[PDB]
Amino acid sequence: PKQIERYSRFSPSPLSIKQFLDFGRDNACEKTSYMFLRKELPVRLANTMREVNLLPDNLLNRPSVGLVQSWYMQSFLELLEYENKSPEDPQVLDNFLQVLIKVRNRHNDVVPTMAQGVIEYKEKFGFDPFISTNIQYFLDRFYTNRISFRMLINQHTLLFGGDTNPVHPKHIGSIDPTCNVADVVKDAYETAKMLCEQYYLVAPELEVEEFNAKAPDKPIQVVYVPSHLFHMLFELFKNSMRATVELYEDRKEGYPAVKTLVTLGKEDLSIKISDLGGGVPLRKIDRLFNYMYSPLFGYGLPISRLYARYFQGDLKLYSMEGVGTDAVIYLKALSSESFERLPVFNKSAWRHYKTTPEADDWSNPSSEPRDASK
Amino acid sequence: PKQIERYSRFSPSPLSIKQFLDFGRDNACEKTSYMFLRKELPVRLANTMREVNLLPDNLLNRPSVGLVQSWYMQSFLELLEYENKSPEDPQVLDNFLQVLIKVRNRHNDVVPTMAQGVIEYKEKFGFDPFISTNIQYFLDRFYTNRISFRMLINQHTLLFGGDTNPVHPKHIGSIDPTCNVADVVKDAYETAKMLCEQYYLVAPELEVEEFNAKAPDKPIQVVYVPSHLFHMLFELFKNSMRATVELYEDRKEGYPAVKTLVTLGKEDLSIKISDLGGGVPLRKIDRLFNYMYSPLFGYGLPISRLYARYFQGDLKLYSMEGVGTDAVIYLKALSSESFERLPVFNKSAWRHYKTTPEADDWSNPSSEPRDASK
Amino acid sequence: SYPPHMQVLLPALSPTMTMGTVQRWEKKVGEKLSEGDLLAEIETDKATIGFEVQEEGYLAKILVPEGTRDVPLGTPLCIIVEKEADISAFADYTDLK
Amino acid sequence: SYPPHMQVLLPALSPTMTMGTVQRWEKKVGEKLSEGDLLAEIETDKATIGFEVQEEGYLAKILVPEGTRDVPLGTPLCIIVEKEADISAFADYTDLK
Ligand SMILES: [K+]
Ligand SMILES: [K+]
Repeated sequence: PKQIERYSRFSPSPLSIKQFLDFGRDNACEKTSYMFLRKELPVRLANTMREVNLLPDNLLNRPSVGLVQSWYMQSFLELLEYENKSPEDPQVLDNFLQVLIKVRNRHNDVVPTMAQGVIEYKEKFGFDPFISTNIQYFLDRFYTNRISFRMLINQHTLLFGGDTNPVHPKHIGSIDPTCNVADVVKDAYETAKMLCEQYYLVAPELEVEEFNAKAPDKPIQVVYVPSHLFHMLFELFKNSMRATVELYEDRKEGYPAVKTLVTLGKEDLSIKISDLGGGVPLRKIDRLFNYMYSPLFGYGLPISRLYARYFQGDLKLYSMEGVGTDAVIYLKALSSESFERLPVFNKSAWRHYKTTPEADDWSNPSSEPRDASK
Repeated sequence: PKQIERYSRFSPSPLSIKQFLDFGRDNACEKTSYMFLRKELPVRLANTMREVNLLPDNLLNRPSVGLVQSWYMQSFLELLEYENKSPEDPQVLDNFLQVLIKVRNRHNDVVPTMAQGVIEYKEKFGFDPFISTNIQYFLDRFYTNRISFRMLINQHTLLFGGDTNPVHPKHIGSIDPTCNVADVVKDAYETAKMLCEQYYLVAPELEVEEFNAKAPDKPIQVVYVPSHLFHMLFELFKNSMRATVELYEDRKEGYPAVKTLVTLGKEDLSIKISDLGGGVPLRKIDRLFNYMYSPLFGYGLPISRLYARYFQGDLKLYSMEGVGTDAVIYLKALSSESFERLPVFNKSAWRHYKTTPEADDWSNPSSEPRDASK
Repeated sequence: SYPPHMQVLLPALSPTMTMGTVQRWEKKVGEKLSEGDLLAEIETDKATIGFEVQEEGYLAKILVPEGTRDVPLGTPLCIIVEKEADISAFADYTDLK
Repeated sequence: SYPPHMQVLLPALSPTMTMGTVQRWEKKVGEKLSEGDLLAEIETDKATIGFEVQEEGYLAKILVPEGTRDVPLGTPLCIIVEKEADISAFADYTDLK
């Protein structure tokens, strides 16, 4: 772990959608990409690994965590072999490509393997206050870095993997320069609908409105990675369909639609999914994104919000208890403003793992407050 | 400041709406109230004063800050005179009542005097990163404690001030046990409308819907302090009317209404104010509550949200850039759950004032990112 | 005799407090104690209060266990020792300048 | 000679970095320096990087001012001193065991 210390001390290089796009469209030079990736991937893994060693020992101990850790170690070492292998040999270029595939595969089960880890740990050591927010901090960071490894590898393999007949030929690697939002909305809806109908024997209708303030009649389009957006929309539709269908399964009313507004402004692309599924009290909202309070692995909402924040977007929920809930995805309108947001290991990060519980800042009532009548 | 150290080390006693109500309705014993308040008010002032001494010296220096500080000192000392004056003498009871009036008056200008302070400081030392969030932290706490002094004093003076013919006789001090929400909504609207019409020569119509999941047809009512709720609604209506009127003043369209949904569930009373005033990009939202980024003193949104959080409620905004904005006030449905939320001075608080800037946790791009085409 | 040691007494944490429940220890025997660390939650009739470490050391022993209600003011609550060597000496239950 | 002192050199803060702009000092001459405090923002072509204090001390002098672009690796950036007495000695521009 001397190599890990050193690489963990390196800072990630966040890339923008613009850069990915400009690189794949205009340039598409494998040398450049390899030289970038042979350094960037170990940097990213080492930053994450350093944080995994800061977990409480009771969590670090779980076989699942250990397995994840050795998978990363194994990837880091395999990548480190290229530090002094020259791009001028095209042979090296080819093997590196194979190594990328090899580590994408090896990392296929990371998300649920980690999930198993923290479940193991909770159902064996219990749910505590400060530790929870600590694991929260860690998982956001860990799953984001993981999304980003996958992004980088996919760009390289799609662009240089030499795929004879590629599924989406207008796409640039995994980036759609003219991603049509309503299409992804409809697709995500149809696939939630299918699962909802399978189990509940019924599902709400979708309604979609657009408002393009940029140019009012014209279909709303974004430069984006469709399957990220797909993923986000799918999770929200699944929730909205389940809430709606559960609320009306005993009512004579007839099921309300699940509505979508898509808007495009000078800087935000916004997508608001609205349902009348009865809503959620405010106190339960923040917990919807807390991994370890979590019919149809409940990491769906927190992960989706990680996809949104990953390119400087965000994902937010607002409910009215008694009526319904709005979920909004915000994306940057401009590819030039859509930078990767990456967890950087440094002293700031270290401090979060070493935070000992502190007195509350703000008052807390007694759980048996004095009876003011007597 | 030995007495201030000691009292600043005391913990506030947060009270609930239930307690205020139960006290005024069922009990209403002046002795009890005086004994409580002679201790609680100095505690609260001392907790705040201790935090004001932790401000940066450049802000501490501003005459306005110094003035606020000596006003507090002067109140603290006046209150401390009652520590050993017995409630059995009704004379003492009367003078204490006069002292409360005296300090409510003295504190009449605190909000804008402090505001002057931080403006003085900004327009003379500039807007910086970490310091800003520090002042933010401080003002939230300071203005909340201030709202709470005022609450406590008002309860005592309204209940024991001996007012022959009180304005609202069904009210218990300042608390309305059957506060009808739509009425406060309509009132707040009418008074924003008047100011908006005065300047813009036009104003949107209000539309109000209710959904009482508790009991569907029945008007929605809450145990609450009407003028807090009034204050919140007024600020939101003012914003919504200004946004709407500004957007349509050059359009042939005809002005959209400002809509209000009021809902009541098992635990939340929610009030959503919606306008089609064109919205606000996400990046500008968090700043709407940052005191020092702030026609028709811009502390209105941050203060309103302080009123909501003061009884365990909250105030949130969600916009769609290009279309409009939703603002939601959440209140607790149950008086038994509506505790004061009070700033406690302790080491946790101290730490916020002594936080030295730290490296960002998460990556930041270059401001001139490498051109990936070249 | 015993090694140099401090006794943590339950203060009145609020002007009217005469007793409190020790609702939760936030430190373990053996653990380092920095000034201002959270030590325990004390519950009264008025509030739930984060009680802070006033002096730095190491937690030597807990004299009052979680859950004990109505603990009066002055009751010793735990023992604090300057050096971790000395924690052992206390599982048995003024050079402290 | 001069009092015992450390020179802070600009590391490669990222594997491909060969130079950077010193975009902002986050410490003042005179100020205490704890390990891990933020020292400066370094800007490259790739990122804006919070550069951290690696060793504790006191900032003695700034050898490179805010705004200096393209500072190469190895360039000394500032001086750190063990004791605050010694800061004075440096406005003039190995017992450090
Ligand atoms: K790092
Ligand atoms: K206090």
